[PDB]
Amino acid sequence: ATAAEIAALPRQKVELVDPPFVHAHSQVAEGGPKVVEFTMVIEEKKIVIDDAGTEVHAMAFNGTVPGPLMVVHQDDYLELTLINPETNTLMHNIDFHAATGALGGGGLTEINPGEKTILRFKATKPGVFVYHCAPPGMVPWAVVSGMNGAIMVLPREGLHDGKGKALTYDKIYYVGEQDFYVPRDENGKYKKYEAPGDAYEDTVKVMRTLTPTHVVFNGAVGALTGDKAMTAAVGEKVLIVHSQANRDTRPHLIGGHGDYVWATGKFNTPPDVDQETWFIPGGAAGAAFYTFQQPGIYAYVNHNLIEAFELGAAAHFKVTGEWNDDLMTSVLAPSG
Amino acid sequence: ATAAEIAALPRQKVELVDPPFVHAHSQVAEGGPKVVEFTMVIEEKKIVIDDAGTEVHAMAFNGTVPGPLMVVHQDDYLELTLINPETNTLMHNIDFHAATGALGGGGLTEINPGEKTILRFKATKPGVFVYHCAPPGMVPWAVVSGMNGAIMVLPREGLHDGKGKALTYDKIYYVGEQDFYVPRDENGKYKKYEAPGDAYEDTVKVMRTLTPTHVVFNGAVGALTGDKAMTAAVGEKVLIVHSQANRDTRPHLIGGHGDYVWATGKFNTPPDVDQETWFIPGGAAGAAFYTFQQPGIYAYVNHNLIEAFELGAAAHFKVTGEWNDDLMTSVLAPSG
Amino acid sequence: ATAAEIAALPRQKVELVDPPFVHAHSQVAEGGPKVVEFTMVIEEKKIVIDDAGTEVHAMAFNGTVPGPLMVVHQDDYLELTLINPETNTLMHNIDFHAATGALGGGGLTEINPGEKTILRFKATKPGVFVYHCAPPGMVPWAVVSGMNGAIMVLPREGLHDGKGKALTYDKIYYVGEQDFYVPRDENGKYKKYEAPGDAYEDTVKVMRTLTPTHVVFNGAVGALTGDKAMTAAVGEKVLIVHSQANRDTRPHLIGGHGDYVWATGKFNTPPDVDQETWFIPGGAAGAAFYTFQQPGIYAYVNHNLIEAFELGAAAHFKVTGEWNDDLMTSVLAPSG
Ligand SMILES: [Cl-]
Ligand SMILES: [Cl-]
Ligand SMILES: [Cl-]
Ligand SMILES: [Cu+2]
Ligand SMILES: [Cu+2]
Ligand SMILES: [Cu+2]
Ligand SMILES: [Cu+2]
Ligand SMILES: [Cu+2]
Ligand SMILES: [Cu+2]
Repeated sequence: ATAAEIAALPRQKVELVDPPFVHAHSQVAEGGPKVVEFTMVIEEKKIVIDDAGTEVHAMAFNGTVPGPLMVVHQDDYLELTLINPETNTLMHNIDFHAATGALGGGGLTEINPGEKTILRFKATKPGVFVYHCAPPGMVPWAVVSGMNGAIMVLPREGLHDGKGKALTYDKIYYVGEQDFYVPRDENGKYKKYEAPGDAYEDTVKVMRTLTPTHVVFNGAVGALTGDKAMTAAVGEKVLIVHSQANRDTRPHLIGGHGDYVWATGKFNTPPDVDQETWFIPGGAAGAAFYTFQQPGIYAYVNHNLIEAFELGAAAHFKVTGEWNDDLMTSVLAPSG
Repeated sequence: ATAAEIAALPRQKVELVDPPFVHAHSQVAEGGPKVVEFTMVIEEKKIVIDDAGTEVHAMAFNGTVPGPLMVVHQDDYLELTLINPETNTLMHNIDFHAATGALGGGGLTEINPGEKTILRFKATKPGVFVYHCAPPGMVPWAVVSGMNGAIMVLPREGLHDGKGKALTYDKIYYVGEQDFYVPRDENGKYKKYEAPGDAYEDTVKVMRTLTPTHVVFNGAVGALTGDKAMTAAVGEKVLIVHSQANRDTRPHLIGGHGDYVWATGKFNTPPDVDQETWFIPGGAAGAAFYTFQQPGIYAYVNHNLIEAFELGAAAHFKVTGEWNDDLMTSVLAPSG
Repeated sequence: ATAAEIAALPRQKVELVDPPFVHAHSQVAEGGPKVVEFTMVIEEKKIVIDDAGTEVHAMAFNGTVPGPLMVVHQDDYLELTLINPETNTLMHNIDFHAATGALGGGGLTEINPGEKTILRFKATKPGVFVYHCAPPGMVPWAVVSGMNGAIMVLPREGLHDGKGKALTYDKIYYVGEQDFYVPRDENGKYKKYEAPGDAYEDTVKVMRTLTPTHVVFNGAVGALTGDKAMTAAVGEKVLIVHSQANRDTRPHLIGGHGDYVWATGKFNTPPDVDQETWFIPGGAAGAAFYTFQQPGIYAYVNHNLIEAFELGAAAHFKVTGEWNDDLMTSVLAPSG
């Protein structure tokens, strides 16, 4: 399309919401291509990641880890207004894995504190994709400080299974998984710092061990549990988008499955089916579609169980509805 | 199906056999849906995992690491009587990744020493699936102490390739891969403990490094070698089921291939073909089908070669038959 | 085929070229099945792998890390003359994952210094496959010392997408990724050794941590960046063959995608499409086809960003051509 043709397309301003929730959108595109507008303000802030009060100096898109999920449809244009407040101390930018050219946009969006930029790219490929800050010379540090999220580029006709039958979800959640590398002192205690740059050297040494001290969802151990457990009901169809910008993960819904899983996160690649545990390589997003059939509490984890239960990679789903004895029943309850 | 309909179904009691062998079964289902009955007694026991004599306090289903492979067909019911003898010291349960609800059955099977329980679930999805103990609060420790295995839910019409052609194996083996985390003393020598509880803290510290000290098949370095090597003949079709309940693995048959590999372990997901090395993420089972074409000794390994040859993840196949010089021939033997 | 028919096939000698470049070949097979002859001399040599003068005693097929890409077509035979000069100190051999029997050829090619051997095998399965040295008892050390490469067995009719449409590349590159494990003294300085054998004990200790000190492309940090960046032009179709003989990797083209990716490296397995980041397990090769659409400098990395930017797994592509503002444009450049 020409510059004139793009200029004539309708524009739609979207208001982002904090993960794991996802902003309002329509699965099947309502109309022709549009320029979908988003704005995100970058916030460098301290976040507490465990119950021991361990801190991380987060580099957060929109003030959250992960950054919010942006939803558009194939061949719409995504126009991001990115803002770096004068209150921040570092230059930041953004690389959309969904975009084509200039390092995903990173090369055209480098803004110092007190600056902003507007980047527009055509969402030519359908799927879920990671986005993350990538300042030259400081790439992994930015990413493992939490500056990453994902976007979903839906097919204009919504999702479909491998045979073309439509797959329509009732709810959608976005789980951003983060590997953190927190320095420790000689007594095995996590260190705290008064400035982001103060922890750089120490953090890089831990990063080089390729062994995270924490692996969490939505920025902290137990974040998506209790007041933040995700919800659903028996019979409801749920899409779970999961991203990991720097390290591999293997999601698993304990007590359920991934009925259809686009493990590579790309919708033109047929989804795997009846999955117990799927795999998403570091640097990517994936999506699983599941219809709940049993009520109760479910855990959703990275299935290296040490990472899930020792390091923090576990979330919960509270599901309502009637129990199905045909699917599962306790013939004899635990007894002598 | 109603309670009445299920109660009317025929029942078949199956006797389990120790891995890598698999109990007798039919690839194509004989008759309509059945309630297939299995019984397993849990044994907390000391096992030796290497030639030096390293000991692990194993938590073992049916007394073996991995637990035995249970085989049923899609839409049969798997009814497990699980027994935790009073001689044990910990509470145990079972999570079948093939099951739907109550954390895979984990929430309905918590039995203390001196108790038993009978769980029944409908095997609604075809494929190989991991099962493992998961006591709230000590999940990874239970699993990396060996309390995991797998089941196979065969399609009622047996296996087929991705295009509808029948794939009938002549024999099947179940390779359970286990990552162990054994504490060491200041000399770098593995420690031994009186009771399993004594090793908990030291073991959790090793687990947190995400670096196992041993990665083995059938519970110990070299377990599937020598007089315990697997066997086949030129022309024989073999299905190799492989599971890893906690950590990724990348199986490879040295000297062969994976002709058809359901890398995700799910039979409704078309298998990859002509594989050199496949990948099974932690928390899943996979299966590879191969027709041997050359005689001789083969090694079957996790292809991170350090894990295979330094940590223990290597098995052997002894294969009888005639050498095929068309497929391979030494034109010039090693010479000056 | 009869013995006479095999003997009657044409024999063709091919001159190899050093990675990342690939020797002359045709995508669609020219003529019928042939015995393609290659010769490689093994070189044990000290190489510097980083900007701090760190050394490794490389075990190098044809003198390079990785060894060169050999290209044949399905049902051709690959006949390799392998030479181990008397000036080397170790026994070497070769295991072609593309081959069937005798541990991929390793059991028939064990040559001591001063010996040579000629192995012939029929390339029955299409795809890119790893090859590597595998001396019994020292397999991982040989592989992680750089003695590995890959071959490509093209379908006789060239490559095709999942719908059968032809995929013809304009350029092809081979990126071999190597995990190195270099010993350090108590001060953290990498150690140097007089002879290869001298480093064995110390190196295996580093290998058991499963944590590489360096992860590089083409044998050294920065080998494929700067003036050694790979090249392309907007509109050009490029095939990127990538291998990792011992450890997992997750390739990503920063600013681009993998339009068609045979992630398992096998051409009879349909390629994934529109990939952001693909996954190649240790012990395998994969291939990605992409048509460049934007000019500029691109980075191609292992997307565990710590491995890419701290450990060395980052390459560059320098692409010429006209910028496409439809695909991407800076609506508002970075400004106050
Ligand atoms: Cl940053
Ligand atoms: Cl246990
Ligand atoms: Cl070697
Ligand atoms: Cu940033
Ligand atoms: Cu990236
Ligand atoms: Cu248990
Ligand atoms: Cu599990
Ligand atoms: Cu060698
Ligand atoms: Cu190999």
